Amino acid sequence: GVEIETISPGDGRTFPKKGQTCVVHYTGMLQNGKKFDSSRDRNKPFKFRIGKQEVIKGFEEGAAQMSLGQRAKLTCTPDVAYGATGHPGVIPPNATLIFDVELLNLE
Amino acid sequence: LSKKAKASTVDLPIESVSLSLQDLIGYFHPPDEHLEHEDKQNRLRALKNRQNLFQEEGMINLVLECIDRLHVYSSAAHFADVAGREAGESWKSILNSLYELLAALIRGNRKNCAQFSGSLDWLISRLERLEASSGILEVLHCVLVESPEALNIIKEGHIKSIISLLDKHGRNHKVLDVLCSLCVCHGVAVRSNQHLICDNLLPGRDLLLQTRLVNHVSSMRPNIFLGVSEGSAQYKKWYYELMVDHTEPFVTAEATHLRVGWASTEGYSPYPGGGEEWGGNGVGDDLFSYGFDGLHLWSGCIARTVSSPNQHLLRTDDVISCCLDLSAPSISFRINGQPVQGMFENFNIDGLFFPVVSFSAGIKVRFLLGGRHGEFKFLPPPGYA
Amino acid sequence: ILELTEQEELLKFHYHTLRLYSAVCALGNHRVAHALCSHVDEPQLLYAIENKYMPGLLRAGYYDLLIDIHLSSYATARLMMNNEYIVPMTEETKSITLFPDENKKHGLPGIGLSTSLRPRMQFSSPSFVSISNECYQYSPEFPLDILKSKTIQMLTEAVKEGSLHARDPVGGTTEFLFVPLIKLFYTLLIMGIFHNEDLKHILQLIEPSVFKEAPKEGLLQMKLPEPVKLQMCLLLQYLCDCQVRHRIEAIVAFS
Amino acid sequence: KKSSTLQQLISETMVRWAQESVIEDPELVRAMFVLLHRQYDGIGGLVRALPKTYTINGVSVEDTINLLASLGQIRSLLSVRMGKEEEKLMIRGLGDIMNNKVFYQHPNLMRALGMHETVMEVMVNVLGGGESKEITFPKMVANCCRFLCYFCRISRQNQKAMFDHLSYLLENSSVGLASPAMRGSTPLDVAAASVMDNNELALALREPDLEKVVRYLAGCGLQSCQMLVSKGYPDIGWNPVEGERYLDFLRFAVFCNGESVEENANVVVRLLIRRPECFGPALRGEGGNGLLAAMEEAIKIAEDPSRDGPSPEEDDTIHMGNAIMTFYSALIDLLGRCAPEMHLIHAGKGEAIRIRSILRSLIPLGDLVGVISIAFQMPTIAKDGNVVEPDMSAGFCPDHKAAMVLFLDRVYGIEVQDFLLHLLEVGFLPDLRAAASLDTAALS
Amino acid sequence: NLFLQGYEKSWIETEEHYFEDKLIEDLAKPGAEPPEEDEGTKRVDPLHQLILLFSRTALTEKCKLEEDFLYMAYADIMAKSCHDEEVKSFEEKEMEKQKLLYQQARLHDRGAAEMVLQTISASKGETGPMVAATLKLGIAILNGGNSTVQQKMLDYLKEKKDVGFFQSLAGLMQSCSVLDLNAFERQNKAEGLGMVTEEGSGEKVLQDDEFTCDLFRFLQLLCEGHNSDFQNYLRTQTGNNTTVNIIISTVDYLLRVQESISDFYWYYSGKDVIDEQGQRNFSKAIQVAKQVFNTLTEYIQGPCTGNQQSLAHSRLWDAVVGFLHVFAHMQ
Repeated sequence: GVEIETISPGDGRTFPKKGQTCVVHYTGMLQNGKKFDSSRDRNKPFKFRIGKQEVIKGFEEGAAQMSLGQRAKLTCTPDVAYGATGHPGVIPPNATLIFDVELLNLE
Repeated sequence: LSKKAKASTVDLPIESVSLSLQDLIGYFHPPDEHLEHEDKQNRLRALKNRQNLFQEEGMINLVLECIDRLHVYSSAAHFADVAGREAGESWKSILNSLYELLAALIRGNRKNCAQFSGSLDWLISRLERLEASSGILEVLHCVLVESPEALNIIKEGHIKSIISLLDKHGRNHKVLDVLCSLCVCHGVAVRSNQHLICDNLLPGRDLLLQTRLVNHVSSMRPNIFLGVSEGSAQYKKWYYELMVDHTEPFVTAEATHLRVGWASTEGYSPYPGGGEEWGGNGVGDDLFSYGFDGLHLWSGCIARTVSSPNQHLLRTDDVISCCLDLSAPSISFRINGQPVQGMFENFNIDGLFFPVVSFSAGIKVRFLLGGRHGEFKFLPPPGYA
Repeated sequence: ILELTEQEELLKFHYHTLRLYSAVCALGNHRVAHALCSHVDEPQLLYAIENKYMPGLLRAGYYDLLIDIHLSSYATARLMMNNEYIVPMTEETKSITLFPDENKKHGLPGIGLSTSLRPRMQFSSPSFVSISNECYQYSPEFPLDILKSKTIQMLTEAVKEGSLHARDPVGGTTEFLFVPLIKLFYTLLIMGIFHNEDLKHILQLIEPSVFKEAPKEGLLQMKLPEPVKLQMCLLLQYLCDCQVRHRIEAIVAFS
Repeated sequence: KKSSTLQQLISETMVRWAQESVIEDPELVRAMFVLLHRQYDGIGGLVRALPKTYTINGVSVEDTINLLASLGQIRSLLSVRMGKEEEKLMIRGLGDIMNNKVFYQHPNLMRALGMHETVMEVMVNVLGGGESKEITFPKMVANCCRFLCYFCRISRQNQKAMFDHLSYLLENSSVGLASPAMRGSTPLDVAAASVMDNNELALALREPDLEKVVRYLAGCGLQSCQMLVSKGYPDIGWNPVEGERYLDFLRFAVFCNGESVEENANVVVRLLIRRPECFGPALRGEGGNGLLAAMEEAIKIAEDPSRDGPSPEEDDTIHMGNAIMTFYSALIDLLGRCAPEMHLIHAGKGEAIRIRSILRSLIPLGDLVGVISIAFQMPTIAKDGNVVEPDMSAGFCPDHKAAMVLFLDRVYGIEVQDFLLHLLEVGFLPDLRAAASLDTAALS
Repeated sequence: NLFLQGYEKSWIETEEHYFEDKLIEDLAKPGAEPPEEDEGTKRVDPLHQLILLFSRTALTEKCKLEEDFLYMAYADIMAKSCHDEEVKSFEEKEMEKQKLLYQQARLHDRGAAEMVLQTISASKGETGPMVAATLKLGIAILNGGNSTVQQKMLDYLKEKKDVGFFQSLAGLMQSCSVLDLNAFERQNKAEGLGMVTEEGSGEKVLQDDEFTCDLFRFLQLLCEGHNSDFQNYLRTQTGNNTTVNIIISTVDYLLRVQESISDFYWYYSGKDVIDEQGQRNFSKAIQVAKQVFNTLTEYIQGPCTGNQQSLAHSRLWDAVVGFLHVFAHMQ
């Protein structure tokens, strides 16, 4: 349920492995074009370990499919992103989220 | 009248009721601000005593009964049909005056606003109707600011009705003020109402005005103005190239903007058409320009993903070649010598066309317009001047 | 947004929208503050902070929204226990003295080694991709150093601008120029972000001659409006409270 | 030269502004003159600051930090209205505070931080919310009352600080007395803990407060329990469950450290005889069957399911018979404790003589002898051998007779050997024989 | 910790500095008024603004008079400024009287009398530190029988038609305390037990002797100097819709304090020696009774025939026949 449109190419050899923290700069957006989150806005890279169930799953598969240094557009369907309940106060119910994700570094 | 008795036989003190309501509004008029302190305090004391006596005699319920009996009739025309012409014209004014009197009776007095607690639920039930929206909203504001028990009474459905008032009646800052009063009362905040107001108003992003921090975008164009017309000596095919010497993907928090392509002018005036001079708009953000960002064909501020071998956002050392056939309206692109699989076709040819590029910051590009000015990295398509 | 200076209806509606944003996050609703960080983010806040052409009402609303969303809960926390003095009796506490040196001259208020127990700084980063709920504890993080530098730079410029009695203060009136900026400065001082040389510079701004370390007049003699005078009184009261706390610490050290 | 001091600078600028312009904003004038007064009364600054100054060693710093954070959370709950999640927040905060060792080691710091009045204010706000409508969030109220009682028991100075707020507590005495499993967690319990086992505090206790309590007891004796009849309990005229609580408070008020506070006992007896409705229907004096008849009828009621239970261990099923028995037992215990001391009665003080005479008139000897003569049901092993123990709180309790004995020995005086042997044979010997029979292993 | 508390209560409290005169003198100075841009009437001086704020706070309608730290601070400051407290000759006597007149002028020229009447009226007859400080300030500005201040207060009361002032005076009179022999016996048994109460002073007997003496010194100074018009006003408030007989209320309090003194005597009838606490209670109660008697004497002097008849028909004679017995036996 996650698609990858490559804005910028990556090395193509290095990918997120199990138990490895992936740092990314993401710019979350709704389909209508509005923005709800941006690690670039806070000027702090977002730091998460893949496969440890800490981020929305669709973002997780998108990052896993990404490669080092690659910049890609992650379209996350409502099932893989916040579901029918939606994130209260930010994400409306049954919302599809598109992210501009860049894999800054892999560790 | 409700028992369908004859209107002439029934007596309705229409004029005297309005005159007395004006008298009561004057009698409960709040003291004027510029008055001296002592006189102001005396008049507040008198108003407080008046409200106390009226509430003890139970005038609030009488006013509520009159308001209910007037709301029995849906519209001014309906009241004019069930009653006399004079009642028809006075229905709106009397109903507004009653709400003004209710607000005057409850305003500033804590005990009256506390006794209004039972009637909060009934009052909000008529918030949607236009003839009483302003008066009901004012009464609600007074009760909320004065009585904490009103905040206890207000429920999720009442908050949703107040919010839907914004959706149906448009933007009104008084509804926002009422919602603010709901959140905090006398230095005490209610977590339930805060959460409900947030979770119901904010996520939609359709009622409150939205904000974003957007980069400025500027457009550079050559002096040429090429167009197509019958019996006019212009070569319908044209070709030019642009190379990105340097580009920064993120100079600011927002992504950099770099689009290349053709643009047209409404009429024969040299001003580019359909776009504002300054702002965040660039090539393709109107139906007068046509752009290529490296991944999307931009026209009318709508982007479509166009395929291309090793498609990427326009980066350093990228040579973009633009094509224009005015014989059959068609704009084609070709990045690094290989063609992208997208075309702008059957667009308007009334006006003149010219090359244009849009950039925001950190952009370093060079026009290659052919001949002495620029030397084409790639060979122009056959017959393209 | 700067085009609203001439459209009164949208200006008023957006000012009330900003005040509603403040109200929903008022009194430490950390969850609602995290939610609001999406609608109004850090770059938007800072640009509203610094822009000189902003309408007065929007400027006043934005300086309050920033305070309420990011730095209000800790400000109230440290302000609530400002009258209690639990002083650990350790060596750095024993080192405290009433006067900085042998000469009996008062040191600059605030600057010094204070050992009294004090609430703990803690902020949670708002990330909506995260599914964790522990971030709803504490309030959203903000660049407290960039904010500090910007606040002092803006106040330094504002002192020079006001002395000139310029036709156009930022926001249209001297009140809109000063009172919200002074409010943000006071909030930062209450949080105690300012320290050492930075606090020395801001004290020199407040009054050069008196706080000159051991010309251009300060705010206390620059013919301020009454709304600004109240915030000046608040700042001076905080300075007096800092001196009282220093006295209490020195008494505990002597004991 | 320049002022060179913050004090002089403030004193100059405040006066300069005030004489420069007519300040119209009242808050500005107030702030300016408050600041000027602080400058001119700097020693007063230390006068206010020092009481709220405490010192701790290095080892307790972390625990003090955690307790200060918990107190900050509890104080922050004041600014918001009470709610379901606020209940969780308060309860976890108070649990943390009670677990902190500094809470025990430094009671003076705990008092100086004034958390005691903070919890009290939270109580006031929540009690005011839904005043007549029982108590919303009853568990949170129970937790606050438990914390306050424990704070009273920590130290005597804390107990004095608690007793300082007795008037409000008695104003809100009737909050959750009727509901069981709320017992030990009501404001009346906090009042009892504040005036518990402290002779100085018992002497300081005033007469109007006792009058308020006695009026509450009269209301309980006259009017039924509406919350219980709402649950479907049979409607009798008086309120035994709440009356027992109100009598227990008076017991703690009049009996301190083994002796009996004479000043409080005399006032309590006088009020209780000015309004005889508090004694209950058995001893109102008109149509009164008597204490022994009341006990027998209560045994019958407790054995019957229809009266003892509502039928549309106590919070689920308040036993009407046990409630009546414990009410009368508490009343008798209160009277016996209010009886004057034997040293004074032998010294011949007329007031002590008179109070003894009044109590003797109030309660006849034969009724007490009969109540003592009432026997106890013996739990029995079944044919399986498993012991069939009826709920002890359902029926006639040994403490019920313990109160009887206390009254008997403190008002009459066991001085006749014939009466001694009579009481022995009728009530004392059979119970001790029953204990002898129960001395078997399982029955032990 | 023990050292901190002892140091506080032994040194910091006992430290005394006399700044009130300097503060009031500075606050009364109009500073560079012509250089200041008035272009008309002079700006009210800072003391005038402070008094105006304190007056408006009282004039604002509230259900209760909220205790204000600013008011208890500045009221004591102004009272000390007014007072500024071997045999002095006539020159010294006259200089002191002239000094006190000017010191009282610095306040009553700026509405201090109106402020002290308004605070008492807004008290609604509730005893508190607010009204204790207000009464002390009133005594300060009326000390010596300041005819100008008496005239200002009487004129203000007449033109405002104020009934709350006299209602609050009455209510304060009923709220005033007397000897409580029951409390004395309870505290004595506590002392016999030996456990010193956390409140070591133990002045529950005669709760507020200073407040009672101040309340009655105020009323005596109000009629001081044979102010016959003000005495008649106190007896019957002519213009006001409802009147309160302050003369009768005063003698009612005198009767209550007489009964308290008589009971305390009768409790010490048997004991051979009066204990120190008994002597202190007698010392305070006798002073209170003396102040009430002097207040009544100032009521009835200046042959105020109305007051004379009102007290002649009052319960005064019972208090008189009681004090006669007390004096007959205590002598």
